[PDB]
Amino acid sequence: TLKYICAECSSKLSLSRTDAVRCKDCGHRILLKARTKRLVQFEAR
Amino acid sequence: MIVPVRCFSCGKVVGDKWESYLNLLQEDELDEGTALSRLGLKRYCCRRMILTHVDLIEKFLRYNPLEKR
Amino acid sequence: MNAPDRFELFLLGEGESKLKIDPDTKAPNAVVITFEKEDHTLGNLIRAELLNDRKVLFAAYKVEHPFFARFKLRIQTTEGYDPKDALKNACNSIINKLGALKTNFETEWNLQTLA
Amino acid sequence: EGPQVKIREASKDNVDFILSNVDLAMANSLRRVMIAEIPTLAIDSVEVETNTTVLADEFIAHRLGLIPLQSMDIEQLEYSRDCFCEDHCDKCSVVLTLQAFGESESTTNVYSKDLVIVSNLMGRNIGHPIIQDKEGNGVLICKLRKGQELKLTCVAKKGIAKEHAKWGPAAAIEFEYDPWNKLKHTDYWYEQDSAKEWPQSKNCEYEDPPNEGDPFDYKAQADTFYMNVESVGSIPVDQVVVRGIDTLQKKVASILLALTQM
Ligand SMILES: [Zn+2]
Ligand SMILES: [Zn+2]
Ligand SMILES: [Zn+2]
Repeated sequence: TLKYICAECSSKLSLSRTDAVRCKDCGHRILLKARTKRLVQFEAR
Repeated sequence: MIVPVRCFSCGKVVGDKWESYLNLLQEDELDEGTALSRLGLKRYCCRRMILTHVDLIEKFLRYNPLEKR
Repeated sequence: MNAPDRFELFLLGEGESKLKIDPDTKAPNAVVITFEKEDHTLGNLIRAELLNDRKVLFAAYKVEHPFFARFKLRIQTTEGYDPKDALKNACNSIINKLGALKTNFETEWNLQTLA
Repeated sequence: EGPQVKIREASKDNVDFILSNVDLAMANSLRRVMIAEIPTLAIDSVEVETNTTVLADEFIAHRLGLIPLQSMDIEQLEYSRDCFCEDHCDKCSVVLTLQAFGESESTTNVYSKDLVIVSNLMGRNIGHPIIQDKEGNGVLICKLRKGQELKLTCVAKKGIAKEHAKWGPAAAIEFEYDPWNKLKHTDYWYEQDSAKEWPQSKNCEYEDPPNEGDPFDYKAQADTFYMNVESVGSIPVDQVVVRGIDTLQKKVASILLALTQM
């Protein structure tokens, strides 16, 4: 499923729509979505 | 935040002189002017580029990484 | 947002040429040449080399607006002397002087040993 | 015959010389071309694969664009605009890669020596980041706490300082003429005495001081310009001057070609 990261643990999680948004390792309720896999282009100017 | 790569006014590369500057200030106990002169910064544009820099990245490095691998 | 692309300072756009010449009606035997994608670097040099010419009665240039990289150059010569010919002579003189300077600087640099 | 040059000092990055028997317009045009018109290589595009640092992606992209790169053989490279590839190829670009990881408990410094050329340089002498200090580490691109990672790929094209100052190889260019003000091109602001209050330039030793009794010379023109050209490091300073002269000559030749063709 979609990947998230615990705000405290930094552990990686995979959560579905019905999953409660918590960190399995520590129970923190704040999660940050993972970086996109599509390449990002930046002009160096 | 972190030392600029080039002097804003003239464009001299000063991003490779930050560590040498700090080493001169700390290890050799030189005052700022002599260290700046030693590094080759003669125009006061470059001298203000290196002299007035505030290295905030150190503070940023104290917080634990958000995405830790 | 409204900033123009920087390459518009030196790249000719679609449907425009480097030079355009318009006859001038204020004075006889005079032309105004618009240089596109150029600035003071070329205009001042060309104008001065024109003013070194003895058969050029009038030579001036102006950049009407800093926003746009173009400049106008007015040339008026004596009767029987085409201003285009004056421009050609000025350009040829500039090229010859720059070639001589390049040769001299190369020779002077080769004479060095501490570099 | 023509403009005469006599160079006082030569170094790896500075050349101090005198340019005599030349017009003021020609010297100024050469100075401007050296500042703005010389082609050079610099990082133009950045693909960021991973950035867990404390700096923003475009922050690091901007810093990378400002890294000086070897541009000795830049004339053998093409402009990306007039290359027949789709986005970038080997005939018009140099591909570098930065890959740093924070495996040490102390801060790990990401320098410009860590940049690795991945494209095939085809024997050219372009692309290598310029290293100047004695330690061998180039520009300090970034810093990494333990566990932080930075993976990215740079594409470097050739450009000129007009498009962006990151392509400027010239740094500062000292330019002076008539140190004694014999041409009276300036009116010296003063309180009590102009001569005492205005420090003499170092070039005053190379000209005869005025006699203080002679009349003003209204026929003398401006020549004998003292010029000091510095190099960022992308190309040797002598090559900076030579390529500036070549670029100005090319501009004038293009004017002639357009005039003839029309
Ligand atoms: Zn957790
Ligand atoms: Zn500076
Ligand atoms: Zn290509």
